Amino acid sequence: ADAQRSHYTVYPEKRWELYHQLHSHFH
Amino acid sequence: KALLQKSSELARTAEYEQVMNFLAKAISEHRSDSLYITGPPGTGKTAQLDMIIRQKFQSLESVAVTSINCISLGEPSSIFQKIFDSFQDLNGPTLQIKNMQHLQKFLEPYHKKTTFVVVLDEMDRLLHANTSETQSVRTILELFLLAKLPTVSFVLIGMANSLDMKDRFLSRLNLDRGLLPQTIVFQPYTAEQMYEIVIQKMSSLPTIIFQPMAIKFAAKKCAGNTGDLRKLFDVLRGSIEIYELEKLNYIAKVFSKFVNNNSTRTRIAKLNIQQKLILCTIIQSLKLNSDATIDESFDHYIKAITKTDTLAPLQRNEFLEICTILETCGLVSIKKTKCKGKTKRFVDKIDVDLDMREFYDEMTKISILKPFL
Amino acid sequence: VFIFDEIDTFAGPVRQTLLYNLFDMVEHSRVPVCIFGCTTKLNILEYLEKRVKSRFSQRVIYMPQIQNLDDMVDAVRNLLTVRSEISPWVSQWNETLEKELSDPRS
Amino acid sequence: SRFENKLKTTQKHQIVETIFSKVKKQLNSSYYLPARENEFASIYLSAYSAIESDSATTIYVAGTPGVGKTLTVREVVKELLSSDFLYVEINGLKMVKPTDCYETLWNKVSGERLTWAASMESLEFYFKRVPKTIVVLLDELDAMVTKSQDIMYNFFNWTTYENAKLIVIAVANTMDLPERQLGNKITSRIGFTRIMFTGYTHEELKNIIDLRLKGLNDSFFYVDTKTGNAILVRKVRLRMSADAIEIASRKVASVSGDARRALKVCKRAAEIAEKHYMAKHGYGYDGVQTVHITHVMKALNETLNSHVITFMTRLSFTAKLFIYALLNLMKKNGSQEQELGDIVDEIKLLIEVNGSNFVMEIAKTLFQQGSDNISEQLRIISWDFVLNQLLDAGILFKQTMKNDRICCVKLNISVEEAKRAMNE
Amino acid sequence: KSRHTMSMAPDVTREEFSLVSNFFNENFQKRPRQKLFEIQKKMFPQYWFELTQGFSLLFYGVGSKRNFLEEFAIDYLSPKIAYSQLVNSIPCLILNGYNPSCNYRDVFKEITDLLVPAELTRSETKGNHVILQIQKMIDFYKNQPLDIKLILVVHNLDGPSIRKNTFQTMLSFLSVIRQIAIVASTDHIYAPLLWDNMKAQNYNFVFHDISNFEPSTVESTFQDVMKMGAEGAKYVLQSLTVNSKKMYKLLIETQMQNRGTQRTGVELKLFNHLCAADFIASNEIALRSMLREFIEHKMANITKMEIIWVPYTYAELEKLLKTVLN
Ligand SMILES: Nc1ncnc2c1ncn2[C@@H]1O[C@H](COP(=O)(O)OP(=O)(O)OP(O)(O)=S)[C@@H](O)[C@H]1O
Ligand SMILES: Nc1ncnc2c1ncn2[C@@H]1O[C@H](COP(=O)(O)OP(=O)(O)OP(O)(O)=S)[C@@H](O)[C@H]1O
Repeated sequence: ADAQRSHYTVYPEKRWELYHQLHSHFH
Repeated sequence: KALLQKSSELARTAEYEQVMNFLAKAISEHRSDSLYITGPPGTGKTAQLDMIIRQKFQSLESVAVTSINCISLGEPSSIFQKIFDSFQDLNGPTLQIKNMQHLQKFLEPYHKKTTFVVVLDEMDRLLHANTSETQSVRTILELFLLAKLPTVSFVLIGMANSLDMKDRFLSRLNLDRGLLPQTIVFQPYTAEQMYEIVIQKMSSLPTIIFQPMAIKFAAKKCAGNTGDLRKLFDVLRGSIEIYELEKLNYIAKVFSKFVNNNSTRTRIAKLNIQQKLILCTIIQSLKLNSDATIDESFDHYIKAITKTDTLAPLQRNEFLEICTILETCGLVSIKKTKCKGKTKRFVDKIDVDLDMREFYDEMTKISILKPFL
Repeated sequence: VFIFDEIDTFAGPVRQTLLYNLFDMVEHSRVPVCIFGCTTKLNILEYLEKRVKSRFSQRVIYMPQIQNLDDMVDAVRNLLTVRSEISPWVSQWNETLEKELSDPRS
Repeated sequence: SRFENKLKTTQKHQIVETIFSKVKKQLNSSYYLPARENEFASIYLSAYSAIESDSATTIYVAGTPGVGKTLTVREVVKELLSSDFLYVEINGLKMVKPTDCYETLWNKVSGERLTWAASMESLEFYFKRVPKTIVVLLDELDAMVTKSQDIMYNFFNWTTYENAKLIVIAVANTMDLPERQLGNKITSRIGFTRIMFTGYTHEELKNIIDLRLKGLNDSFFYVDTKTGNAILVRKVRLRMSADAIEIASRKVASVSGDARRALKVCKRAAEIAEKHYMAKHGYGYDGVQTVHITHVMKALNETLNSHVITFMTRLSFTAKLFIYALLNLMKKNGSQEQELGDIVDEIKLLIEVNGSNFVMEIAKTLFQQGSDNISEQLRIISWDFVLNQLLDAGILFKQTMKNDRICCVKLNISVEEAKRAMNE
Repeated sequence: KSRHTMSMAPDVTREEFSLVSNFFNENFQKRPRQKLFEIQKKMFPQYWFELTQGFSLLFYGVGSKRNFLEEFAIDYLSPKIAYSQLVNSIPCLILNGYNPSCNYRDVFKEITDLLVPAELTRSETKGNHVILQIQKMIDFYKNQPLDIKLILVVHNLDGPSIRKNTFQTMLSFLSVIRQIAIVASTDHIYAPLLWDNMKAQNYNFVFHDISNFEPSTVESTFQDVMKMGAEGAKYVLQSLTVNSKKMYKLLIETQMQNRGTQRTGVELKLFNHLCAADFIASNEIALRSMLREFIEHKMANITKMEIIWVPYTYAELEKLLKTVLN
């Protein structure tokens, strides 16, 4: 409907934590 | 005898019956039909809608419906400013009239919830404005979008001359969107609806307002290429002063102004027999279909007059004056055309409105141009 | 008095406004004017359009050239010769000038 | 208005009013008309109706310059002051930018200086709101049409409003103007009145001259023999030979039909007899006189005859050497446009193809100004100078290139008269 | 050179085309299309996890991706990330690259207002300060707490305005910032010509295929072919005077008496006499003036006999005969 207008904004884990202690430490 | 014809020069139309059906929801306060009103030019179409809305506003409930003329903008902001002028209020104007989404906030009324319809007059200045798919078609696109949820919608009534504008619409818009569909056209009224309005515009009738079958004769033999019969009565109002000056007579007076010199009054332009010689001299130089200078013509004028000794060769300055005698009657035009060596430099290229068929008749009567052909 | 140098460049193709106003000041103004166009484009009159040339009083004057060898010889004699008495050298200086000038082999 | 008080000065030391001075006072182009007599009514009766009925119309007149259309419409409004309107001379060429006329209109309704943008808003606000008378002259309409026709649509869309107190009068150059520049949507609004103005005829051109010569033709002046001053010691008369006035008419009506051109050729021919009269007696500046036919014979020719032929034979030698080389290439190649290096190639060659004759005293001087010390010049002496002198004279024309060899040269006058003047 | 040409085709009007086109694109391959859409739905948690690493995600593939991006950005991701950080959800700023009216100034004026105006950044607004103003944005953002506050979408990154080179480098400096996630799609086959190792260093693009063979409804609108003149002057004749129909009918007969080229045309003199024969043309001027109206809308041609000929095909003029003239 509006898609021809350009740039219309709109305003609408045990494993992964062990990654999190490793990733930033590397970074 | 003046005051009967002093008043001569100044619901009513059978096209207003169409648009009340097309505004069938405008008296029930609902959103009406989808209005894109076009027309071939001169057909009364500017004042046609103006007749409707003035009859609408004088008839009509809270009453506020405004119309603005799109002439001097080139840009879609101040239209939404002029709808604010019927409010007589004050606000922050610049942002609200600029963006598509900024128009949506503007459409919440205040006093009694009467819906508003805008009228966009002379839309073709913005259609035939700057480059199409960049700004002007986008401007066309943005205005026709009525996807608003309450029935208070900015119904467009726009107008245009040339009928290319519908094919210019994108294929999404031509999928039954907005004010599209009812492409209400107005064929130019031959005499069958326009002359009868002139009859009712002769409500105050003088005795001798001329044999009206001649007025019917005027209507039938103007309807070849015309659109405005009051203006084509404004050529009757000039001839009605001719019968005041002398204390379709004038269309006969005006066409002989235009048809002549090729058939008859060519020899009127060239009483000089040398002017007949110099006129054939131009066409002999037109073999080299080039920028026909006054010098290249003078080149062929000398090199022929040395062969056939009909007259002495004259001056270039004389050649300047004699071709201007050919100019003021309206035969040949002179323009300062283009040559791009140093600057935009202006050599003079001529062009003749005569044909060799209308040449050969007027030269066989004179055997002195017969050496020259 | 108007003094116009290179009036041909005012005589362009596009507008020609300023020429059109001063030439109409010839026709109507009670203030007595005179216009002096100086140029070097020879056929200046064809450079103008119709409506300006009809305002123009059409009178042009061509400037002379040194048409004979003897002319500039006569000019340089009037150029270099001093006639007023200033220096004691003057009477000696004047006859040295023409003696070079009278001799065709000088 | 203001400064005309300051344009006056005091000391006027008794200027000599000679015989032909009083002619040129009335031969000034200022001061009922014979030629466009009935067409004055055709404007006026078209104008008188709308004026006394509070309407809005359009009147379109055309014609070549010099036919009175600047004059006649001024005579329309002039008598109308005796019997509700605001007169404006909206000249097209007297506007610097085309939008500047908009400022004048909003100035000439109340006295305000506003935008061409902001003027036409209030102008449009005037032309559809005022309850109920404006005469406007849109002169020289070639100026205000040029950009994108958005100005010209406005000046006739204001006429369409039935509540618009305005009367427009357009005066153009050609009848064709709303058919070869404007759109048809303007051409509907222009109407179909289209009052054509032709030229003047040579009989009426006699009838326009004597209107300036009303109280002065064959009249008498009072003259002192010492200063040449004339007063409307001898009592002399001055007569104008009407046949010479007639032959002035039969040319100007033939070529142009221009009312300025007829007056001015009489005005130019008047001062030819002025200087010849001053030549014979010398009254300076401090039995029966006439103007011959031989005066208007010269002055009419003085409109025509040139000098580029006389200019060319009075030029330098290397100028005439240049053109003679240039026509030699144009008959060698037949291409009318030769490269500049080939001309320098030719003037070298045109030395030695002539014999060992004067040519050697030329060929000494043509490459060095004497001075056997400094010699061996490639191109000839002052070759940049004569080519610059032939350029600004308008005889030649040379396109711009930084290469000084392959830049093309094109002739600008007829090459036959160049061939013909070379023969002298 | 006997070539079959698009002029020699059975043509289709405006409403006839778009409706049957709408039938196919909503009923041709409907069942396998959502069957693809459910298959790729399981990749959606994988995109959420990688996007925390500030990776500029780029989608290539055949077919339009416009519907897929708007489902993936709006409904799925943008509230999922707001819930996982702990209130309005994350602002989505799309960029329609197929819309050619995108500039660098206007979208970045949205960006600095979408991003935080914590300082007087209008003081640094001065004359191209855009790279200057974003550089002062970058170094400040290097020392902020790492969380996404904005996700932007750039549809059709090879679009007519976004592919301009001063706009491309502008997006390059945006992508190095950790606070914003850059999810874009392109469609060109030469899209990796757009980036060098300088920009991809700023970009750190990763790639994923999405090929649903979509019809690109919105993306077909701005594009045009000869479907979108023989069709142009087909509408002007429907609104004119009744005499112009007849004088074009007499025009079209003897111009098709003999493709419609120059040679089948007619001379001006006899055509004046022919349109004088049926009591139509008074003279040359009254003929030519309502022939300039056919000239002004480029509905007839003239070349040199004085030949006026119609530039439409042999097949087109008899279509103009039996339908609109009759
Ligand atoms: N049927 C009619 N009923 C009432 N007045 C009419 C009628 N036809 C023409 N007129 C008047 O005559 C004028 C002639 O129309 P024009 O204004 O010249 O053309 P138009 O109204 O601009 O339509 P265009 O050219 O397509 S913008 C109208 O504006 C009305 O004033
Ligand atoms: N019939 C006439 N009677 C008396 N004087 C005349 C007559 N016709 C022209 N003149 C004079 O000649 C001048 C010529 O100016 P006009 O012809 O009025 O201007 P024009 O014809 O509009 O040419 P333009 O203004 O360049 S388009 C006038 O200003 C008068 O001074």
